Amino acid sequence: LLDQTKDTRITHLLRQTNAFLDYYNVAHRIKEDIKKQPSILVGGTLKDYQIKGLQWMVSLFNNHLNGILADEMGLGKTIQTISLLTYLYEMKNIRGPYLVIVPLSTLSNWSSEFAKWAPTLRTISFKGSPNERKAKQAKIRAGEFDVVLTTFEYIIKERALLSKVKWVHMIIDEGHRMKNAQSKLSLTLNTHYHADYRLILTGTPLQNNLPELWALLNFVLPKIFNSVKSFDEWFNTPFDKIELSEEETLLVIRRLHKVLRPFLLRRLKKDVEKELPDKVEKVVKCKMSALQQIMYQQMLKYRRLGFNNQIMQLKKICNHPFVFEEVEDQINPTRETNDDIWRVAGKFELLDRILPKLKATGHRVLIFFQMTQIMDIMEDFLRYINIKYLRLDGHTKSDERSELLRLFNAPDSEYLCFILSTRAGGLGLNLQTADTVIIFDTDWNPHQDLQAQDRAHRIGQKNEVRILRLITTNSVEEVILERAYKKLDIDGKVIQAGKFDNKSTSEEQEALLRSLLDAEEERRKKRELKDSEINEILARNDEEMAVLTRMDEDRSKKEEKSRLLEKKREESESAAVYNG
Amino acid sequence: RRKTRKESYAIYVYKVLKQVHPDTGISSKAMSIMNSFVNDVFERIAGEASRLAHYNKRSTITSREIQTAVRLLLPGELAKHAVSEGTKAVTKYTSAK
Amino acid sequence: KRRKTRKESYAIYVYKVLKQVHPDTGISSKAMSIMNSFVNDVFERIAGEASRLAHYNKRSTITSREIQTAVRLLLPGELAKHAVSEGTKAVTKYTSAK
Amino acid sequence: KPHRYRPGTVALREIRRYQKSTELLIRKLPFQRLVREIAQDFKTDLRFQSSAVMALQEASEAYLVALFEDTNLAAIHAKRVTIMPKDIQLARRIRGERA
Amino acid sequence: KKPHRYRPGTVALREIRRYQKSTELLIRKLPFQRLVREIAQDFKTDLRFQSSAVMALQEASEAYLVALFEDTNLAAIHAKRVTIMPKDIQLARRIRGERA
Amino acid sequence: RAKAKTRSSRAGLQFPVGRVHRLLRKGNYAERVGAGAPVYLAAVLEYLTAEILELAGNAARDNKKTRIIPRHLQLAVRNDEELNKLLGRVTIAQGGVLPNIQSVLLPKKTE
Amino acid sequence: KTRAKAKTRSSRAGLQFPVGRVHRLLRKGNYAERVGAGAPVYLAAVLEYLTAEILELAGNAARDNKKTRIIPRHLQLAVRNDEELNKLLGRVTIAQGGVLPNIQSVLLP
Amino acid sequence: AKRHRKVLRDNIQGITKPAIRRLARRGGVKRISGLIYEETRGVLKVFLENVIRDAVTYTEHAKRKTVTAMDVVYALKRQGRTLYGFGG
Amino acid sequence: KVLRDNIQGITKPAIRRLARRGGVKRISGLIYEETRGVLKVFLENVIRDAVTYTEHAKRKTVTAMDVVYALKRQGRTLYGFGG
DNA sequence: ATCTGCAACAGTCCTAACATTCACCTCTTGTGTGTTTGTGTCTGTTCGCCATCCCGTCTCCGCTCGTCACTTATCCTTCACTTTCCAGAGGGTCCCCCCGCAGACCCCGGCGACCCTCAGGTCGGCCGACTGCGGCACAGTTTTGAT
DNA sequence: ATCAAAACTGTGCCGCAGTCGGCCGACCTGAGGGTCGCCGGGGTCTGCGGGGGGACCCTCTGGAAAGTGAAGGATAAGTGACGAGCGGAGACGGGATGGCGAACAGACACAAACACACAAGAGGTGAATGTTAGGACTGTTGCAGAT
Ligand SMILES: Nc1ncnc2c1ncn2[C@@H]1O[C@H](COP(=O)(O)OP(=O)(O)O)[C@@H](O)[C@H]1O
Repeated sequence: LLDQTKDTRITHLLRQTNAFLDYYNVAHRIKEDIKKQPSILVGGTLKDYQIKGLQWMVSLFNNHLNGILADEMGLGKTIQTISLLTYLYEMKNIRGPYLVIVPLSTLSNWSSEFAKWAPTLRTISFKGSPNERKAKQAKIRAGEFDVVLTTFEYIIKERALLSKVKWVHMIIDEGHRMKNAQSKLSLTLNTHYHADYRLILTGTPLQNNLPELWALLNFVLPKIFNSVKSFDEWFNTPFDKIELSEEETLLVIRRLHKVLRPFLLRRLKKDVEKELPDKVEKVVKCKMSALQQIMYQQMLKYRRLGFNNQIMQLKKICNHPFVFEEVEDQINPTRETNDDIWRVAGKFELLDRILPKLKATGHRVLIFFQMTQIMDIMEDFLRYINIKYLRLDGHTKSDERSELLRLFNAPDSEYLCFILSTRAGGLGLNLQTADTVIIFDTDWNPHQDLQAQDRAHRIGQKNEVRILRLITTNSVEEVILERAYKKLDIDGKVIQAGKFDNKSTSEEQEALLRSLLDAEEERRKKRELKDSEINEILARNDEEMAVLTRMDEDRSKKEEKSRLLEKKREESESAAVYNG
Repeated sequence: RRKTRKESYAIYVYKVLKQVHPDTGISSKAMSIMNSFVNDVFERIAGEASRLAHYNKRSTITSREIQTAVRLLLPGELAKHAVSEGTKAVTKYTSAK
Repeated sequence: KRRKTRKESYAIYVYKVLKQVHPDTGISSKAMSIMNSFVNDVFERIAGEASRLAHYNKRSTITSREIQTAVRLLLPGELAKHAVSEGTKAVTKYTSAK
Repeated sequence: KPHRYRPGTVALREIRRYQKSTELLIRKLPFQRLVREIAQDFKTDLRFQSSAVMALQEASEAYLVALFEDTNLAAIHAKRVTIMPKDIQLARRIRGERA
Repeated sequence: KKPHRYRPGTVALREIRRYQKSTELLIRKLPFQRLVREIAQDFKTDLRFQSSAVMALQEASEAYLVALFEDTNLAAIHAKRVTIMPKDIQLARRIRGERA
Repeated sequence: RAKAKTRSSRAGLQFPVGRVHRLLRKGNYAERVGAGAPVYLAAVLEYLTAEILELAGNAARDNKKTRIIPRHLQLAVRNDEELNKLLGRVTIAQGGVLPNIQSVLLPKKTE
Repeated sequence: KTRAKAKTRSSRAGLQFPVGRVHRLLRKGNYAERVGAGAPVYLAAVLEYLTAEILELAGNAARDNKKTRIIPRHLQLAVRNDEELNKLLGRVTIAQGGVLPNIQSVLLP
Repeated sequence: AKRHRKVLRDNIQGITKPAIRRLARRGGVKRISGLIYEETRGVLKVFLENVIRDAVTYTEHAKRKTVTAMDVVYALKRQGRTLYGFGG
Repeated sequence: KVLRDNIQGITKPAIRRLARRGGVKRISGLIYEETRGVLKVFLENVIRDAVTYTEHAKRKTVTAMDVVYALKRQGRTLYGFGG
């Protein structure tokens, strides 16, 4: 019950930023609110929740604290930030200088939204070519600047520029790169000479980590270093199923909620705009194939039980074998593509079942990958079958990335499926027209969730997003799946924290946290391959049932080489017995 | 008076010669060449074994140090068959009595 | 609290002889590492030559005279002349003056 | 009108600036990829330290510098200026690294 | 008649054949011994010499000079010649590392 | 059991006579390490370090710096001739070469 | 009884080189502090291999020269014609040894 | 197709043409042929093979997987080419 | 005769016989004097090291093992004159 | 052959990696004191070998004359490397996300030094006597160089 | 295409040098046992390298083109190599004074290993704390090249 103790500590060390220049008793010690939006916020108006967040951030400036906006994707973060800046211009009259840091994939949109919502403010961009930047350097040493856009790399590359300026208020963006404490940008921001205030701005809280340490317990508020650098482990030790996690450390969870009420703010998309219809998170499961079978453990039995850190190598055989391409020549030395040689991975039989029949229904399909050699092999097959697709990677140099949205989003675009990488794009796909997502392998993070789901969950789609997820029988990819998903449902606590991080009907963290504990109790209650079943759970309605059964009746008069190649026979037991 | 003994590898060189060619004789000058050759390769291999001893912070020359010194000093095919003869001799020495 | 295990180099002695021969000169760290390897290299050469002479005379003791002969075999010319002079001076000073 | 040097002067100013400086002249990441390739030709599991890759880079760059000096001596001695493969083969035979 | 004066070069080739067939020493023993006793007289006065020591020096220095003339012939074929010259010996001792 | 001068301070040296004695004594260079052996060898090592640092300090002054770098040791070692003969196999790291171009490659006076 | 003192260490491994003499040299040569047990056996096997290889190659070369006795000329031809032995003994000159019959190709007309 | 590592540039070619040319300019060379580049890549390949073979022999003796600074310095010390700086 | 012709006792045809063993087909006129200088420097080095060992052992006879140890530390090993 | 060109070489804040010095914390570790062998030291005797002579011998260096095929210097042609320029792209940083591995400390049994006797393997000088080899003659084959 | 020197074979037989019982001398490996130091080992804390990928910023390489200086071949005068002959001279195998220093044989001291306690020199670490080298701005001119 260290809540009163840390509130006495914030009662002590609140006036650090004041003099130098209950948990409500720091964030609600002053009561001054302005609800009407400022004057020069031209080009539209706010919603109600944007006004409420504006009110909270004015309260943050009045409380002289370093706050965090952490609301959801598609809720106007940039416009709330520029509303804060034009309030601090107009009413607070300090009128500068305002550092902002955004990613390079967003700075065009940020400088564009400066033109709509605040034309009177003086804004400076930063880009390549120091030949261009030398004039802006001499301009910004002169003092005529309020809003200074920049990006991550120009912080360290303009260390001298930012050293020779005394700021007032910075507001940075994209917190999931700030999520590392010993990062180079985080170390330069520690040795930055922080002026007064800073705000992270993330659509995503804690993801594949311990709780919200990196920023919200060390970086953003500098008292929380000297208070909770030791109790990080003591309040992360909840995570041993009934007595620890549910009986006694429910109070530890509630103390985390109580200490993460005043500093944060989080609103939900279904609660205000709700323009997204739905999401249908379905999963299936594949099985092993020829080299992936019981033969594969002999490969580990004579390499290890040899390629280093085999967990990276074990994922290659469950995505698709002969990415090595040394054993491809042991099956197909002529390197000519044909049936049941590409199709010797178990997910790929499911592909040439499902993909021609969603082609029979006409859904626009986002196909995700890690490990871009799998993307190359999928390219080779998807030219072997000749059905239309497009590719995006990390090598597209952003020009064809910005261009390719029109090539995919033509109103009669006969490109239906669409290859992607999960990491790729950097929240810059900005797509809405596709309506089915299938996924080969799963990341270590739920940022695959809160990005690649949101590539169709954003504004502009009215279909029913049917998500599928692939996994084989008894692979290591299963323990990636269960490990990441169920031991990183810790973000469920923060997505429940948001609903009282908002206007806070105070029954939330008891009653609807128990409704969250419905999920926390059917975690392991859910513990302990069909054509018609998968064909139903891909479909939507009865005229898709009609065309799938019509495909069934068309291949009923026909029979449908076999379904999956096996360990042919002696080549598999001769493959990896001569290597090592 | 009785002269102090000069000890060398003469009869051992001559014995290997009578294994590999039963009719050939060796000279005296060539016997001294083979003697100095054996002293030379012994000084090389035991010097390298002692360098491996002092590098690995260890105080005991073992068969592993003699094998690593052989792999370093002798090249190529000679290194391979020398390690072969060594493993054969040490396993026959430990095994049989 | 791990107490990084001591590796004992000749760094402070190179620095002290440097502050004798040039009273106001500093030494870069990689140059200190080079002089460290130089002192270990010359020490291993001279000790190895005294080892070979201890074997060759059928004796079992490294003395001042075996180090003197190792100096005269490894060091060329003027360096060997002055190093033999320095050594004989230092040993007669060490033996005579206590 | 264009101020083009007569051929040779760029070579002489390059010779002076690279004898005056002391950096490493081969790019670190392709040299490291070469070293890890050649180590993969022996024992397929290995690992390096950054000081070991820089050790091999110091050794190979100083070796090639000494070899190119002796190649330039052989190519001067053949009444030429252009060094050639027979000059490299002569330096590495008279030195005795090949035969 | 005409006395058979050989074409110049063929006598050099037959000497190359007979001195790569034979194996004796080529510097005569007493002149080489007086040389060695001079160069030892540079350092110490009353020295003495086993015949094994003098013949050890003779085997060593003749092997050194035969190796030097092999590498000198490599350099003087490299300069598109046959005749060896003093620049060839100085070049061979410069590449090998004995001079500079 | 009075006060104890170190053996280096007795011998009038700077290099650690006891450390050179134990390095000889544990390196297995002979059975018996003498008494004059570490004193004589530490004097030789002090002389060689004195000569290197003397010449490197002169070249450090001549490039107008007050700090001795590997380039400075490379120039000192390869510009003393007896050190060129002794250290003739050694590669010094970050060394560089002596700046020295042949006279055939230099241009003519006629143009 | 006095137990049957026999079976020298060269007899057990099937070596001809004196393993006791190699072990005495490894001890009193001050190489390391304490010589092992498999060490002189391994080392005498290596030296027996090298002497067997060289006397094999010289006895091939005495047959070629029609002479039933190995001479230093024969050891020179054997060592310097085997490539790996040349690269092993490349620093080493052999007394009364001669050189190889090797004329440069561009000298002969 | 385009999936192969056969359609990719091999790794000895990363010792680039101006890098060899710069090494030769430090060496004193005024004018270089066009075949020096290939010959020097062969020479560098053989030299690194010898040094890395001796360093991996040291490493596999010491029962470890990590080639270190001292292992390469010891391989260079018995190569002949002694190196200073990177270890005692 | 009078220590004039010591190195001159390395005769012109003996230098020619060494050069014929080396493979040389045709010889200049200053090869002779340069080879005399080369031989003298090499023997100065070897006899300096052999006299250093002989002084060290407190004896007055430069023997074959002293020459072999001098040549061995020179870098040129000598087989056949002592174990 | 003056003029334009241009790139290396100096002044001068500026910031920051990086020596540099307390400082004091261990904390190793070199030093003082005391037996204990034992390895070197001086003497002291002999004999194996090295220097020093002659000494005939004889073949090999040294000079000298002829002669010519090689070195070297012009001169021309040909082409291959150099320098500049524009564009793109891979090195250089950073970041992700997890694992695994070397290094650094603790008990504990495996083994190699340690004496101590024992016998037989190796060595060395003669002695036997044995065949491999040269050393100055004495015939038949195969390269060289002019008609 | 035929004569001419000459070097490799073939023969004889002789000087010496390996070689082989041998015989016997002597010293030094073998083993069977006592005992303790070393190293493998199985376990925790800690920091860095691996392995698939992303994002972004630039200097550095790369392809190509115009040009011109070096490489190289063809010729031709120059001459310093080689080859043969022949008259002395120093090297060489033989043999013997003569003396000297190198190699063994013995007693005995100092000198060095070993063990023991300690405190004082030496190694890590922040930590200011400078502070002195790189990173550019102005500015000057020393060396190379188009008219
Ligand atoms: N009050 C508003 N009125 C009109 N458009 C808005 C408003 N708030 C947000 N938007 C839209 O949201 C987009 C940017 O939202 P953003 O700040 O990126 O929020 P998120 O990060 O949650 O997507 C803009 O294109 C803008 O058109």
